[PDB]
Amino acid sequence: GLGYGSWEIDPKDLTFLKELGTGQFGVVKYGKWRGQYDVAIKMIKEGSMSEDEFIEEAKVMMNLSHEKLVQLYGVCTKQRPIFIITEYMANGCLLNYLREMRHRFQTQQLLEMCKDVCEAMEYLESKQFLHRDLAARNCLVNDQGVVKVSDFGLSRYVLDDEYTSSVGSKFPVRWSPPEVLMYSKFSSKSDIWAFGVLMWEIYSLGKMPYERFTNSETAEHIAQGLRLYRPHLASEKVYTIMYSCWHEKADERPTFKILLSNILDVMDEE
Ligand SMILES: O=c1[nH]nc(-c2nc3ccccc3[nH]2)[nH]1
Repeated sequence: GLGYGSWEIDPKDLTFLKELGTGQFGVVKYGKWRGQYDVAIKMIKEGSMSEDEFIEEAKVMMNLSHEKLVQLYGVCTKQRPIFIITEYMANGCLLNYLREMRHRFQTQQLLEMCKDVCEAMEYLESKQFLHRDLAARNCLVNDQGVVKVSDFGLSRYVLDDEYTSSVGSKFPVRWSPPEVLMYSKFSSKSDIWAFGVLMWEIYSLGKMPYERFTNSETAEHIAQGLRLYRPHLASEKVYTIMYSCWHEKADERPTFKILLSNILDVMDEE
């Protein structure tokens, strides 16, 4: 209505119901929009985000609609702090979900999680949109057990230099290819690398990649051509898929379309 662009939500239309957790930018809550529609509401801590740049990008993000991408519904801009309003995912982040051993996952469920993520990423690739921080911690799980990719592209707006510098204490070293660690070369193929690490996280039930190494040791290990190895739950065929994401030469890594084909082949075979 009057006073609001298409990317803007009236915060008065929100009802807050439950605190979900705290992340990069602060508190996240579950609520309803206009009494009826489930939403997640992220309260963006002052000083954490490049807000004007994010708001301009929100206009682009609004148009990224795929069933396996967590939808951005809009932003509450008039105010301190700003809110980001997104699709509600009742079962929380994928990393925590994998780590709950009560689920007693079958490997067919693990492969389906990989396919969910791969479908989202194939869509993003088709739009020439890089995630830039793909990892289990950036995926969410809905009440049907469907995994969706969240926070795509958001790292571009983080003001904490510990996160954004490749030498920073909070940089995603363990999800980064050599050309990122060596020279900050981001590309479709750095998202591919990260996807392989995410498949490893899924098949490892949420272990930390390179869990016995520091970030510095990990960078050395991978720059020297060594890799993660096969999780016990991954078949040879699954391991081949995640390993293909880690070619030293970026141009030899598959696309998300090829990875999706490969995952579907294994689903049919196994
Ligand atoms: O953007 C979104 N949508 N949904 C969440 C969300 N759901 C959760 C459930 C439990 C814990 C933390 C959660 N965060 N974030």
